[PDB]
Amino acid sequence: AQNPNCNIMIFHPTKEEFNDFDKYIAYMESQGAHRAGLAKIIPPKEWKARETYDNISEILIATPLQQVASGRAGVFTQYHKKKKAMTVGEYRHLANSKKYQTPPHQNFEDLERKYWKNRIYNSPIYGADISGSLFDENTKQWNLGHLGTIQDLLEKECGVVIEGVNTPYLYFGMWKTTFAWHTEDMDLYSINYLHLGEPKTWYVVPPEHGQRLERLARELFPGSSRGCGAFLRHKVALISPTVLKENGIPFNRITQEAGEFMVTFPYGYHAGFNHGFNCAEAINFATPRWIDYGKMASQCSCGEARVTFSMDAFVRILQPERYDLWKRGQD
Ligand SMILES: O=C(O)CNC(=O)C(=O)O
Ligand SMILES: [Mg+2]
Ligand code: NI
Ligand SMILES: [Zn+2]
Repeated sequence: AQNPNCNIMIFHPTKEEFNDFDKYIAYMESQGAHRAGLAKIIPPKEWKARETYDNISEILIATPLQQVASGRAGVFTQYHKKKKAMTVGEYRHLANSKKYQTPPHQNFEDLERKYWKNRIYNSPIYGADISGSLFDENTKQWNLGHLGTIQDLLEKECGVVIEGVNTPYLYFGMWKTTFAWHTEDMDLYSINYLHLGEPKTWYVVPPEHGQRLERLARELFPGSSRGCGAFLRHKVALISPTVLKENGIPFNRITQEAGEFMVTFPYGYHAGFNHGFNCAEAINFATPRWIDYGKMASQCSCGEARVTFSMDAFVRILQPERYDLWKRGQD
């Protein structure tokens, strides 16, 4: 069995190996990459996402989210308070202000310590979940706006034609902006490209141990657990690496820098934070190996998780018994 300790693997494809996306994902899995839940891919040195980022400041963040924390430093929830629209140029200036900028630090480890110690005492503003792409249309390799769609994968594997579309999303981050512990909708893959700016630190639980994290989360967030049998789908709970270690939960960590891709694998729980002003782009995708995970994925039916149009068909075809109750949640 490849990668039995479920370590995060880092890949360096050549320009020739960068042509066929599906084939390279299948290669990484042949080496055990999926067992970690997360892999890093460093693009060939010849590749570029686009020529420059000099002209992005007029993108609108229509609903910036202020991430307000509750709890203790290592075990907290966050809620998202909607703020007035601002441009990317306005947001970058805000990120760089004395109130919100990254503090002085020695290295990534010192910054990680400061994040866990101090996150809860601040409310950073995240420009998340913005439909759009920063890949140049002429970039032919690993262009997240040109991937094969999940609807087409389901059709190729299972023969059923379904409605829905699959497009990327932009994330504009600042110091302390946070992504809570989650897997993807329908336990899909995700791919994330850090276009510019400061790094993003990731934490991940191997898929084979995902239920250990769920059981800890039910203990740590007991009212949330009673409210919903899949409350990590709400994407609100944080648990520190210190707490995870104290409770014996297997995980790994890695820092993504500008110019690098990360891939999350089906049912790989992940969480993390931004080091400073940055812009990432991400999209979900599927492979043949996903289908069985999609069939088994938990669902939030309490009504909180409220998700895309395209998830309807996935539930309806892969999870027909759940369909009824899940749609009551969505309506
Ligand atoms: O970058 C973020 O805020 C969150 N991204 C993801 O969870 C992902 O790419 O799967
Ligand atoms: Mg612009
Ligand atoms: Ni994710
Ligand atoms: Zn729920």
